[PDB]
Amino acid sequence: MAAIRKKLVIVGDGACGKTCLLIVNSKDQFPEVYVPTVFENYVADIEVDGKQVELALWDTAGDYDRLRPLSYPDTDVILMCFSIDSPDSLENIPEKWTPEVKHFCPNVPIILVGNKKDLRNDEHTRRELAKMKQEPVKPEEGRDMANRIGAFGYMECSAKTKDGVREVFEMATRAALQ
Ligand SMILES: Nc1nc2c(ncn2[C@@H]2O[C@H](COP(=O)(O)OP(=O)(O)O)[C@@H](O)[C@H]2O)c(=O)[nH]1
Ligand SMILES: [Mg+2]
Repeated sequence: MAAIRKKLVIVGDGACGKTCLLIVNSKDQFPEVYVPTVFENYVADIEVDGKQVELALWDTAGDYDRLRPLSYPDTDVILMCFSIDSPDSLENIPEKWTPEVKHFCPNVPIILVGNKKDLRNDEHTRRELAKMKQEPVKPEEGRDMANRIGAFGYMECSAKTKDGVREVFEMATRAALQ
């Protein structure tokens, strides 16, 4: 056994699924009834490529705007997260969110998460994004937006479906052990 202890702060706009990522990964079941603003005070255990890490998993909001700065220190990994149904949200990833880390977090890893993977091959999205014609975010459009900013790694995922969720945390593990 070991005891590697690593902070992870999840940053981003509203409606990416921050807290549905933070919860679901904990409990392994989507909050279908009610979800808070923020869900904090959580540790994941991840036994990955040999090493066992205690990956502490924090969060942020905006509703608590003046709390983003209080949560940045000691970060061993940032989860900057966007939502594929709000490509307007990848538009903030370069203005704000990256402009904030390199103030409250000089260096520090970033792993780009692209949530709401489900609202991509949907009707009501292709019917609404496409009503402002905004074709839901494609993979290589993100993947390479993550290269620009610095993301040692790229991820997308769903928390309704739960496919990816562990890798969005496991890839971070390695990211805090790199
Ligand atoms: N379709 C879909 N909706 C999601 C998913 N994850 C979260 N949501 C929606 O996002 C809502 C709230 O987003 P939340 O997790 O609070 O975002 P935050 O403000 O960024 O922390 C949930 O109540 C769901 O309606 C997902 O994987 N797929
Ligand atoms: Mg929430």
